[PDB]
Amino acid sequence: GLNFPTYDGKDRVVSLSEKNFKQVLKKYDLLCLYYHEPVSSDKVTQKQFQLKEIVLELVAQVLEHKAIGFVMVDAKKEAKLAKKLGFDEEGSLYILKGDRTIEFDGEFAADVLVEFLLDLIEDPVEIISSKLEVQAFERIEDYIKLIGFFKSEDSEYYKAFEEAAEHFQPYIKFFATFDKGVAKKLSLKMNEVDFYEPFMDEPIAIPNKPYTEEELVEFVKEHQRPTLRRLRPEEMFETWEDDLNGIHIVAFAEKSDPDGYEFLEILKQVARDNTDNPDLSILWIDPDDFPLLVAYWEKTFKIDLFRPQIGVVNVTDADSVWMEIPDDDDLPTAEELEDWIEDVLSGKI
Amino acid sequence: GLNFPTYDGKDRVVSLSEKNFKQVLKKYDLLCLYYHEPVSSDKVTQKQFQLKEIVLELVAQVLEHKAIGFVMVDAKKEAKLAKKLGFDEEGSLYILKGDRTIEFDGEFAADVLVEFLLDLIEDPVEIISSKLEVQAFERIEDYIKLIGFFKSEDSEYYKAFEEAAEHFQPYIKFFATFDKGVAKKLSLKMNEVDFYEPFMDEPIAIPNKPYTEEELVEFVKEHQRPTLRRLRPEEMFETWEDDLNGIHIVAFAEKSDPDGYEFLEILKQVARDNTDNPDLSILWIDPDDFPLLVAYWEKTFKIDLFRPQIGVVNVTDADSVWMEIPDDDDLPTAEELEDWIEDVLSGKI
Repeated sequence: GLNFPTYDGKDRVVSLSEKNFKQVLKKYDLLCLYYHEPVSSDKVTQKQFQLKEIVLELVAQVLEHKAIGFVMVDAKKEAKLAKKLGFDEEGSLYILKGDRTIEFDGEFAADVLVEFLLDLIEDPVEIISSKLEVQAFERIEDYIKLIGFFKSEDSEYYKAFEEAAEHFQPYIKFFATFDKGVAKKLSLKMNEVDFYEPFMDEPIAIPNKPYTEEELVEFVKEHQRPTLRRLRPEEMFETWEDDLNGIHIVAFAEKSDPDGYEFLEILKQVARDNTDNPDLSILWIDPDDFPLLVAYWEKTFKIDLFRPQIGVVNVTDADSVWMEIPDDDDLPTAEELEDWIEDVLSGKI
Repeated sequence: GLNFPTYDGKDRVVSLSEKNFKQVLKKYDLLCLYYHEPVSSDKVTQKQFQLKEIVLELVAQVLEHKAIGFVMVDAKKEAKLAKKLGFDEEGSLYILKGDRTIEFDGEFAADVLVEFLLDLIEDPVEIISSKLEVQAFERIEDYIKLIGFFKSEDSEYYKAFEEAAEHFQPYIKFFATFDKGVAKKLSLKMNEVDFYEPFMDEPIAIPNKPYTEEELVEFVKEHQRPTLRRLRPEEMFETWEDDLNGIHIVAFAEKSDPDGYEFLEILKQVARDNTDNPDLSILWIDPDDFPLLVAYWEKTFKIDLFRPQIGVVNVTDADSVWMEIPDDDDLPTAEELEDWIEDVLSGKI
């Protein structure tokens, strides 16, 4: 007798090969495929291997929904002999069809991975319309956004918006927009495209005429940064790989808290009151969950966990410094905020 | 070579017995102990057993923090021979010291369980003080709250608040409060105790003089309900066991959405505009995570997942009905809301 929500009976999804993979690829819309070797390793390896097989076939067998061809690229074989098929190394959860195909070197767990399954099989992006969707336009205070007024469901600019969103599954936001109501409320003069800031919700319009792939992918990949960065599931290490510095400049303040709302909105008060402030963008860990990595940061970001924290980590070997003189659990913020941001305070340590 | 955050080297926390358990109990502050049998079962059982050992010793070994004596009550033995020691059956994650000892028949996963570890080792409850903690008083729009103005850190009423909060680890909220600032803002005439609604944030003062254990445990356990109920990790099945009906009256509307904010605040508009409305309290599933059980509700609550849903489940065998005629993905809410709440609309189906 198993448990809940443990797998349904037997591990049935597929570790496979070429012909199957091609028939089923051209049949399917989502293909979650990890490439792996013929694994037979040491003691400490087959444990994470077994947990990998288990989160895999648990999410799979517990799903059996219309979306995924699932599990493994068996080894080296025909991919290698074509070139490597233009792939990565001995491991990656490459997901097919998405854009054409995309990677997965994100983090491994249930809630996150099924979240990925659904919100990625979106097919395509965010259709907004009603007055309550006018509210949806002035709703998201969390992410960086990209709205656009368009002409049809089967439209040229609509298509560009779709395949550019699937090129940017990364994350951020993609509002497909219609009608004179939100047209008059938003006010961008024509059926165009408009970017938007996380908090300090600004319509940063994309400002020419018609716009295409590398142009709006230009606005997105060029200006994905702004002021504070909300860190999430895989988004911490993935914004590490998305161009860092070496100094992990973090604001560590969990939500459901005074320190969360106050830290968040005093740095974001520096954003929304000092619109510019280009001291390079500060990041935001705010531990509600992800406590394993919050334990990793409890020992490696010295000894800190449930406090109003803020500081930097010099990646490896040396140090991981934070807030010190001042501190106070009920922090001095305000102009002290203006300082200790505006260069850890202008003057160094 | 293991992975991240996979366990540190070897599974070292303890499946033990009496003398050890007593020395270490009287030494420790948190004891996370599951009682189990000498397990040697069939094929489908030892899988969830292995995943149980693995989430267990993963959170443990990856923690090694100052809090827990950890893992297993080996079998029947001295507990049984004393009586059963006044325990449950062959299984429960009984956690010692907490109140004196408390259960755990909640859900099993990392983020949730470490969240439990920290927020339960709180030791004691929520000390609020500053003007930013005046903001903390008018901050939580999510939970049901219990503030109280007190006299000292080592105070009588303070103690009652502590051990009553640990009696109610259940959940809700517990604000220990001081000083004339939030005293004048809150205005309850003396150093007393005050309850508070989730949304429609109301100071429902606890209205006599001094108050004790079974009196404020009376206000809490008697009036923990109000209007809409935010469902969470274990809180769905645990508010099933916390007195249900049979009809699982749910509002199914995920956040990051028009349907989330609109459903949430139109039923909560019925709360905040119709202060009373005692049609018995409606619940609130809003799937950001917990997608396994959202899959369980995708097949068992008929066929629904990422929509503006709302309806009931007649527990077992028969049916699980929801919103039908009207529906619309951009819902008719307003007076239609007033109906389809105020008895699935007054008139039955």
